Formats: sequence, structure tokens, C-alpha cells
Amino acid sequence: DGVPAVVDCDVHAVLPSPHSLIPYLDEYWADQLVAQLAPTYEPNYHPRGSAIAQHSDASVDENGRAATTAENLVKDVFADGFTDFAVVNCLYGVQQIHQPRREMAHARALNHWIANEWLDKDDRLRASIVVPQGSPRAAAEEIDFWSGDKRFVQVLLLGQSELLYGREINWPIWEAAEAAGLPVTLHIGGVFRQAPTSVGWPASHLEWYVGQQSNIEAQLNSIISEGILQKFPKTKILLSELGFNWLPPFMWKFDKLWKSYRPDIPWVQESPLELIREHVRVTTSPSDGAEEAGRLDSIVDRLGSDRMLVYSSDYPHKHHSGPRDIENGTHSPELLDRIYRRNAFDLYNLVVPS
Amino acid sequence: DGVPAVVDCDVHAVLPSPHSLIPYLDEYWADQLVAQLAPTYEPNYHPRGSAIAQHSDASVDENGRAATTAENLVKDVFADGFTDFAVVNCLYGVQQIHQPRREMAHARALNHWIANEWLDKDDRLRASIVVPQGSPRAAAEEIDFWSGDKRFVQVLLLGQSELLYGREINWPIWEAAEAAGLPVTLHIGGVFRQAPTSVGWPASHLEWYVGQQSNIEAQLNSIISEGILQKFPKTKILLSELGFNWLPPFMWKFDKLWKSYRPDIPWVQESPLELIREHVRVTTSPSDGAEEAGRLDSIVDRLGSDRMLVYSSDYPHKHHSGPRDIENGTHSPELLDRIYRRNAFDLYNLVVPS
Amino acid sequence: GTLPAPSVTTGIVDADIHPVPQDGALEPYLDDRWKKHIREYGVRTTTGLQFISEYPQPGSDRELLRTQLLDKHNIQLGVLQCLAPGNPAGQALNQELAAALCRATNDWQLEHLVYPDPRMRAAIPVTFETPDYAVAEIERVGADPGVVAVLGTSKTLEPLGSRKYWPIYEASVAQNLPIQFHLSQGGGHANTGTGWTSYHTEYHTGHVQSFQSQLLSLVLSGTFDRFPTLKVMFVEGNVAHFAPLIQRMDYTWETLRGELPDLQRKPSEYIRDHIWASTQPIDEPEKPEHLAELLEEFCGDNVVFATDYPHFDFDDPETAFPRSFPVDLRDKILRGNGMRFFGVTN
Amino acid sequence: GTLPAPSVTTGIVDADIHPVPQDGALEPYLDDRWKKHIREYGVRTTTGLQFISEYPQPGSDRELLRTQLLDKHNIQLGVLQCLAPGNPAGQALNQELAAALCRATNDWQLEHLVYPDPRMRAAIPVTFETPDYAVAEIERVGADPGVVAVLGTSKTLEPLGSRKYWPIYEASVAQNLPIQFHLSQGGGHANTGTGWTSYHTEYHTGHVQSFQSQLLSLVLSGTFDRFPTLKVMFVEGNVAHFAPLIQRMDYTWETLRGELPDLQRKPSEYIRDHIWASTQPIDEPEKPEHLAELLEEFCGDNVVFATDYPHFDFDDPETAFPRSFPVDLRDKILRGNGMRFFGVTN
Ligand SMILES: [Cl-]
Ligand SMILES: [Cl-]
Ligand SMILES: [Fe+3]
Ligand SMILES: [Fe+3]
Ligand SMILES: [Fe+3]
Ligand SMILES: [Fe+3]
Ligand SMILES: [Zn+2]
Ligand SMILES: [Zn+2]
Repeated sequence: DGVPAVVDCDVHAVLPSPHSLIPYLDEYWADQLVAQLAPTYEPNYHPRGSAIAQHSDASVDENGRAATTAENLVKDVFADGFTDFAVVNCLYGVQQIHQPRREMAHARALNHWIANEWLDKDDRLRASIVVPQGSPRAAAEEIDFWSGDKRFVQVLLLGQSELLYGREINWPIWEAAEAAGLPVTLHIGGVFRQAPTSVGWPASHLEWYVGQQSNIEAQLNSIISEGILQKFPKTKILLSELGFNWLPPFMWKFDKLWKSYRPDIPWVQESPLELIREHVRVTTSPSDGAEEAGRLDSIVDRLGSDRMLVYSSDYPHKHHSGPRDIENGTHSPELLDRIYRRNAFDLYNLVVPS
Repeated sequence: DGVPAVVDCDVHAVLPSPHSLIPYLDEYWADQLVAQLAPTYEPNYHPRGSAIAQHSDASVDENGRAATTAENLVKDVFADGFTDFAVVNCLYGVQQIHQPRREMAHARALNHWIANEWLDKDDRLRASIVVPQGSPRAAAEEIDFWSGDKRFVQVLLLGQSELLYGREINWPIWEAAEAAGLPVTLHIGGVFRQAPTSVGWPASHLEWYVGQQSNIEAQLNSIISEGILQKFPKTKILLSELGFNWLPPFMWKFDKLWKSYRPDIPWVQESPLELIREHVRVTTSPSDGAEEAGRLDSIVDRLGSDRMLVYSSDYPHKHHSGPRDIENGTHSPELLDRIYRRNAFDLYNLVVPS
Repeated sequence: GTLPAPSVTTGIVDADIHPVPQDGALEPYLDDRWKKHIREYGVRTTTGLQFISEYPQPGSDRELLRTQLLDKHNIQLGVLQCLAPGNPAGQALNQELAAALCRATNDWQLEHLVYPDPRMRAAIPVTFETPDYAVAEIERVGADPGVVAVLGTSKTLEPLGSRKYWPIYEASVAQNLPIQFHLSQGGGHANTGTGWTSYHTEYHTGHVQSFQSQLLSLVLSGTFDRFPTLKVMFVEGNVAHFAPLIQRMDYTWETLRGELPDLQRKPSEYIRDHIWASTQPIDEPEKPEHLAELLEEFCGDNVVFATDYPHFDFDDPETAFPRSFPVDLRDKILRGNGMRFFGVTN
Repeated sequence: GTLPAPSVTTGIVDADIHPVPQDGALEPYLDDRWKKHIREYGVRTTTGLQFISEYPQPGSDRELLRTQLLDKHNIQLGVLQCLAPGNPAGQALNQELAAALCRATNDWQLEHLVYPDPRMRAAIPVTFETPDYAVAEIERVGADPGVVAVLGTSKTLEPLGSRKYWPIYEASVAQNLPIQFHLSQGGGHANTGTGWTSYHTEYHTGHVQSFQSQLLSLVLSGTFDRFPTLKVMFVEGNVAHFAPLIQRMDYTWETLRGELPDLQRKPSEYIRDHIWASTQPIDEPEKPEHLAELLEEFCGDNVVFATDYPHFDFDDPETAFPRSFPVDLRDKILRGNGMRFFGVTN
């Protein structure tokens, strides 16, 4: 029973300050926070005062920042009544804490913050689980811990890891995600424990941002080649805020060289073309020119699947195209239905409530 | 019962070619070898035709290489009758195989080669267990596999890892070593999955070789800070072919900052001075000027322990000083006894046979 | 003796030929100083290995190279891309050694193959990480009519748009020379921007990534502003993926263009006369008409043909294209586009 | 107006003072072009963080710096080492931004603290990774009698002996300027040569390592041959560990010296007039007499004193030394050795 809901698969909460975690930490870590004069692990993925950071129209808080309270996100995201549910991703860089047991502890405090101060406030919000990537057995333990709360709907991971997510080291995360029926999402951003390209540090943030599509190719190649999709065959992977037009050329080379090296990964029996179309989903914001006339119908041709694209507004980021200009790229109502409600129903089973 | 034996704690077998593993691999990997036209993973730690590679006096084989057969090593190491046992380390770089299941498979074939073609040939040889560092749960499985054969006497690891050995990721190796009553040795060499210094690639092999003492400081700091020595308190760590004069300055700063940051690692209750003197041992070849007059008595002053130094000849490498010139650095017979027999008895319990 | 300028008519360009060099070949051009040094230490590079790399897989041989490639398929310009003898040369950690080897490589490939057969010509390896040497060897040989490009690698210690390499770019096009960057291992960083790949699918497909990162850097560096003369090419890097890359760059630029207030043009506009691309290995989309579509979405004027002789993934000079590939464009990458890039006169 | 040459008599050197700079300080020396750029993006560096680094822990403030340091302990030369305002400046990925900031830093520290009080003088940050800028700012200000050294970092993208940095070394000592390298994060590689440290013990003690690697590279590069004039120092790097390092270098050199057949001298011989070292934080061996022993095993003539004001691990100018420390040598690092390094006349 049900009709799949319109789900925004990528919206963002911005931690006001590292002080907002103080209520959720042990006495030991809490004292540490106020004692370190609170270094903020705010990321540089969307720089505070860059053009991508937030909309002109966006409801803002005391200091002029968007998306620091649920009241402000909810008021903007659900204004025109078209969205049924939104998936919250809080990118505060606990993943860049080098102290392992601090990464562990802030990750859980972060998730407590999301639950108590966002999920408790609007039945229309859902969230991903921030996890301490540094210590995969602990990341798996964080996943198990929130598996009860079914308001948490995927596992968050950064586009740039320390080791590729297909390495054995990282298997506990996929096992834990599988066990909890949760997709794993890769969202742009990184732990930066190596240069973000194979050829060094990109000078500009514009260079970094565009170029981060290269790492996702690496991760899918890794995840599939090492055999995540055979060990954990219920795995779903959502690519959040990472583009999608780079996929077809990537998949075609993968398939070509799979065919060349099949005995090297003899557990991969279906083609990575078929595998990627079944297991990988991707959000639409940014559309990267797919919003331009005809381009969206064409990209689904080159992807060879209409099941992959899931709708997102990336609130509150500002992109060249807006959340719904994706419509200017197709003359196919049936494809827009798949993007807005049906493909995300594969991730979350969210039907329209009343 | 017993008197501790003179044990050479670091001697080397040199794999003649990647073809010497062909008998020990599955049909699948074997075909792969002859089909890849056999890339040799021979390391560059001691370059084939450099001055450190082998002695002038060393018995050599058909192609003029030393230490490719046990008959040649045994004939040289045990010539003057002073050594009772030698600990074989085969440095062939299976650790630098990126394909994980190939690293796994060559590591075991390597160990089969050591057992059948070296250990089976001379009751006077012992060996370390080459392990696939890339996949620590598999490295632990390799350790369990050879735990039966008590001719294998420590676990080998390269000085330069991919992640520091104290990271949770690497705990299975320490757990497995503990379970099997085996010390872990760090021998110079690396997987080279990052630049070998914090400041990039060293241009010369002389620069790399000398500088590799920096990574060992990092590893001991890691191993102890993360708490390996409290989780696995039977752990013994032998530093092989890495110098030892750099230790006292290193330990003094560690102790100083331990005292400063004690609540950050609250599981480390004894001082890293005491911890390092109890748990870390180190081979004497190269002596790095400790052989010069008085220098060896003095370094034990700065180390503050006479239990740390264990004797090695590093056969067949050529060093500025020879295996026994270590005697020209002390006027203490009691200290030479500790180096030649008593300290290594902590690692292996090897008594003099008959 | 003396050569004619490269002449293209009637016949097809191959921008990637890998000559098969014998052992006793570079010693006549190698000072003894380096010969015994190689005896003692070999060519140390960014590995911990003595012989292999990270991911390990007329006369002398002119005839086999003339017969089954330069005659078999009517090739009239083949560009010579020698990595090194028997692991690229310029990546050797001893940069003085590295320079001597490209010096020797350049001398040999000239003296032994392009002069004996001017159908071929050469892209000269230089030490892209010690620019003093790169400029020095450009001036040494890049004046020769036997040099048609400078040869670099896909992997470098800094992105190719960095200013460490700008001394090489002036030298290069102050000699009216374009630069090719050929697929490569090493460089100083991992295989990817997020770690070392494990299986051969990741390794081989990963090669595309380094080219993506190099393209972005070359454009948004402002490099093609400070060098409006410069023409660079990406070889063995797969053309098709570049078009959505270029597309995503523009779409992000529109929002974030204010970080780089000096970039005269809109990023994709720099492609026109600065970014070419070799075709090998040919992209095979499931629907074969997407190829032509993607090829001109990148740029139809900047795609040059290549075989990669004698590599296993070589492309037959016309079994490479799919069913109804546009003939106009096939013709432009076989003849016209390469002509344009290497600077031959029509 | 105009300054006297630095004058050392009677009084002690501090080679590491960290001035406490206020917010509205560098804008009078910063073109609007960069002011709004910092507003929009901040100083991007080798982190994925917006504000913090990898491992995160008269008038304006002249008086507090004169009273409780420059007067409290009789300091007569204090060398000013400003990282950046409120994460070092030269490590910003935008290298044009980086240059502007050291430009501004240099102007400010001169105009505001050393001229108001010539007891202090300055080591000028430069962009050690874009040498064109380093030479440009050396010539800009390094002629001033208010500049006493060039200021670099312990962590760099290539080892300090590489030839990327040689343009900076001629510039530096073609201005009779020594160079100090101060403990640093970033650089482009991990904390260690074998990964990123986790706990603060590894982080803080790890700082020693990068100095070891830099020393080896500077010596075996042949750098002090090609620059027989060059005098460099290691600051906040712990002197004692250098001596067994130097010792192990020689012992390996004796065997392997043939790899580097150009290195005129025996490695440790290069220390004499090229490698100095700040004393902060003071090494505390368990037996306190090992300190003097280790200090002169490195070199007694090349160790300079430092407090690191106002950092938490500052050393009282004579509670720092142990029970019976040799008075001759204490005196040589307080006065004589610093005098020698900075090039003041006796
Ligand atoms: Cl034709
Ligand atoms: Cl006094
Ligand atoms: Fe090629
Ligand atoms: Fe090829
Ligand atoms: Fe300092
Ligand atoms: Fe400090
Ligand atoms: Zn997003
Ligand atoms: Zn050894």
C-alpha cells in the first residue's frame, strides 16, 4: 500500500558552533571542548561567505546564516508545499578530527543533535547518520546504535576517504548498513588525509569542487571491484551533490575493462553497467547543465537507466540552476515522476502521509 | 632450565626470482605468474648492485648474488661457530602488491618457501612471518596459520606502513601476535603508499635509508599512544636494521609530552620511558657509530636500559662496522653478554642446544 | 643530415607510437658517470621497487615498425612517445639522472628512427619536475625539425596549471612546440585523489581521473591566458569523459566565478585552441551513436587519432569507429585535427 | 625612519618571538582585491577546514611584549616569527593570496614593532612554494636593516634541498640573509612519513621528524656546496635528536657515498657553518648531564636560544638549563651563537 512521496534527498543542517554539541558529550569530552577554546571543525566544502553557501532568498538566523535551525530550514524547504520529506545531511567535519576517540564522540553528539533538535521538531525531516570514518568498526557501531530510530534513513560518507571504501578495512560500514537496511551515501567533501587529486592540491575551491567527481569514479570502481555488491547484495549507494553527467563515460570504460580483466575480479559476474544501474542512485542538485533543453532526456540515454536520478534541492546551497529547472531538460512526464518520487522510493520507502 | 643462546636477530633470504614461488601458489595464481611474464617485486631497500647489498667475502650463487640459498647463508653465518641461531627475514616486497588477494597469496607462498627451502634445511635457522599488511584481518589469519610451526619466531612488518600500526585498523595484527606469543618486528623498508617523509620523496637511496629512522619514531609513538601496550600487554617489538641512537632523544620528548597530555591518553599510566624499555628491543647492525670507542656504553646510559639491544649481523648487508665491532664501544663484559644472548632470550627463549 | 618540415597530406596522423628500444641503445649517448651509477642503483623512482612500477600489467626494429604499422594502415605522421628503456624517465627521483636519460632518449630516437624514416617524429621527454632542465633540453633539441612536441606525464607533483611548470611552457611555445601529456603512473601521489586502487579495473580506469584533474588546473590556473600561444594534448586518456567534466566546470563557474576574478574567458572557452585529446583507447558506449555526440560536445576540432602501437589495446585505424559514425568527423580526427595540433601547413 | 644594524652586547638572543597581532592590522597593507576575497573564501590551505588547521591545540600590544619578555629577562635581540593573523600565511593554496599576506605581514611587523623598538627584528615570511614570489619579496624588503632572516616552514611539498627552492637561497644570501625554518603543519603530505598521527603526543613529538628529513635533504642535496654562503636554522625542532641523526648519516655515507659522487665534503662536515638550531623546547634527558653531551655532539657553535613567547611551553631564560650545565656553553647559546648566526659584528 502507498504512493511514493516526493523526497528531497539532500538538504543540509549547519551546526551553529562546536558549542552546540556540549549538551550531548560525556563530562570528559565536554570539559575538553570548553577547555580547547572550542576549535570549530566547520568544513571548507561550501565556504561560509562564498556564493554557493546560501541563497539570497533563504531565511537566516541571528548572525545571518541559513540552515542553523530546523525552524528556518522547514520554513523554506516546505514553503510551496511540493516537498513531502527532506533528507538532512549535516556536514560538520567530525570526520577530520584526527583524535580517533574524539571523532567517535563528536560523531555521536552530532547525531544526537540532529535527532533531538531537528528530527524531534518536524515529522517531515529525515537524516543520514554521521559516522566516525577514521575507525570503521566504531562507525559500524554508530550505525547499529541508530538502527533503531527509523527516522535515520541512510549512512553518510565523504566523497574523499582515507582508503577507498572497497578496501576490506571499510567492510564493517557496508555490513552495518546492510544489516540496518540503510543505503550508504557519498556526499561531496573529504577527510583530506591526502591531496584531493592524483596530482596534488587544487589551488582554488572552484577547482576542488568541480574536480571531486574524479574521486567518486575511484570509489565506485573500488566498491564494485573489491566485491561489496556480492558480499552485501542489498547495498544501495546514493551519490549526493556530486553531479551525474560524468557517469556514462565512466561506466562504459569500466564495462570495457571488466570484459578485459574478468578473471581478476571473478566474483563480479554481472556487468558493472548493470550493477551501477541497479545499486547506485544520485541526486539532481547540481544538475550541471542537464537542466538545459533536451540534456536531461539525453543523460538518461547515456546512463541507460531511468531508475538512477533522485530529486534534490541541496538546500541551502546556491547553484546555477534551481531545484525544479531539471524540468527544462525533458519532454517526458514519466521520467519526472521517477525522479521526484519513484526512484527515491527505492532508497527509503517513504509514501505520502496524511 | 637453560643458558640463553647467541641469536643473530636479523639475517636475510633473497628470493632468487618471482618464479621461486610458482610451486607454492594455487593453480589460479600460478598461471597468473607465468602469464604476467612475472613482474618481480624485489625491493629497492638494498639495491641489487649497491655497496650495502652484500659483502665482498660473501658466498655467492650462479648469478653472483648472496643469500639466495640456505646453503650459502648457513655456510657464511655459522662459519666461525659463534652464532647459535639466526632469524631469517625475507624482504621480497609482497607488501607492495596492490592487488589485495595477490598480496595475501604471495605472502603465504613466500612463507612456504622459507619453511620448506630454508627452515627445513637447517635446525639453526628461524624466521619471521611475512604477512599481507594491506589486509590486516588476513595478516592476522596468516599469523594464526603459522602459529603452529614454532620455527617462526616473530611477525615481520615494514618500517613504513600505510596507516600507523597503532590505528585500530591494525589491531588484528597485534592481537594475533599476542595470541601466538610472537614479537612483532619493524624492519626498514616500506609499502610506499605515501612519500616516505613528511616533506616528500627523498632523492637518493642514501637519503631514504638514513631518514627511515623518522618513521620508526612515528610508529612507536602511535603504537604506544593508541594503547597497543595495554590491550595486548604481552607485546614485544623488535626494531630490525633501523639504528638505535635516535631513541633516547625521542623517548625524552615522548615522556615530556606524555606528562603534558596525560588525560588525552588516560590508558597510558606508566611512562613511555618505562614502556619503551620493557617492550621495544632493537638489533645492533647497523651500529651507527656506537661501535666507536665508549659510544656503546654511553648509548645504554641515554637509553637507561641494558635490556634493549639484541645482537645482529644483518647478513649479508655491508655496513661501515662489522657484526662484532660493537665490542669496541664498551668496557663492560656484562653488557656484551646481555646483547649477545640475554636480551634476545626475551624475544624467543632460545637456549644453547647440543 | 637535415630534415623537411613534417608534411601531412592524403594520410593519417597517429599521435601515439611506442618504439621498441633495445638494451645496448642509450649508452653511446650516456656519460660513463651515469652508466656505472645505473649499474649500482638503477633508476630509482616513486616506488619501493627495484625494477617494476606500482601497477605492473632499416634494421634494429625499424622494419617491424614500418611494415605492420606505418605501411599496413597508410600512416603518414606517427608521433614517437618513448617512456624509457628497459618506467618513465623524467620521474626518476635523481633529477640529474632523469635529465641525462631524456637527453639520451632524445638523441637516440632522433639519430635512429625519425631521421631513418621522417614519417615518424618525436615528442621529447623532459624533466617536468626540474624546470631548469626542461627549458635546457627544449633549447638543446626542440629547435630541431625532428622535434614536434614536448612530452610530459599525466601524473605530476603539482597540478599542471601550477606556476612551477610555467618556465617550461614559455620555453615550449617560445620554440613553437605543443606539449603532449601521456598516461602515467607515479607522480608523487596515490593512484586516485582518495587512495591507491587495488584491482586492475580500478587501476586502468583510474587513469582517466588524473587527466580530469589536470584539465581543470590548466584552465582555471589562468595558464592559457598567460600563455595564449600554448597548445596541450591529453594522450591515452579517453576523450569522452571530458565533455561532462567541461560541462560541470562551466555550471559551477557561473556561481563561483568570483573566486578567480582574473580568468578572462569562461572556462570551456579555453578549449578552443588549447586542449586536444588522443582517441586511444576508443570509447565504446552501449548505444554507439553517443560517441560522436560526446566527441563534438568536448570539441570536434581538438581530437587526434592514435593507435598505441604496440600496446595490447591498440585500435585498428578504422575498425575503431562504430556503425554510422559521422564521416566528416572521422576524417577530421584522422587528418585535419592532428595537422592543426602539430603545426603543419595545410 | 632609519635603523641601526642589529647590535648584540651584554645581552641575550631570543630567536623565536611570536607577536600577538590584532584583527584590524593588515588591512592598511592589503589591496581591496584580497580583502573581499578573504571575506568570500578565507585563507584556504591544505585542510578541508574553514578556520582551524589539521591539529588544533607604545600601544597595541608592544607594551606587554616589551615588559614581561624584552625587559623581564634582559633580552636584547628577539627575532620575530609571525605565522599569520587570526595558520601560516605562505601555505595558503592560492599562492597569489599567500604572497600578498606575507607582503602585508612584512610591512606591518616592520612599521609597527621593530621600528618602534629595534630590540626586536624580523624574519620575513615568504612563499617557499612559489619561488618567484620568494625572490620578489626578498628583494622588496630583505634589503631593509629591519630584516634579519627569511622565514620558512618545517613542512614543504618537496624536501628543502630540492632545486625548486634554490632560487630562494641565492636571493636570500645574495642579500646576506640567513633562513630560519619554523615548526609547521600542512606542507602537502601527512604528519609523518608513514601516516597521520592520532593523539597529541604523536602530533607534538612528530614535529621532530620533519626536521630530520629536512636536514638530511639539505646536506645530501649538495645544497651547501652550490651555496657555500648559506646559513639555515631549525626552530622549535628540538636540538638533541639531531646528533644521532647526523651520526647515522655519516655511518651510512661511509658505505654508500658512491651514490652521490659530487658531495664535496663528508655530510657531518656541512654542519660547521650551515646548520643551526633553536633550543626551545629544551630537551630534558632523565640524567641531566646527557644534554650538554648531546648539544656539543650536534655542534656547540650552532645552537641559539629561544623562548617561544607567548606559547605555553616557553622556557625561562635560565630556569631552562639543568643542575651543572656547562657555563661556557650556556653563555655561547645565549649570546655568542645567535650573534654568529644572524650576522652581527662582535
Ligand atoms: Cl578512409
Ligand atoms: Cl647570566
Ligand atoms: Fe600510449
Ligand atoms: Fe598504452
Ligand atoms: Fe615557535
Ligand atoms: Fe610554539
Ligand atoms: Zn549537498
Ligand atoms: Zn636487516
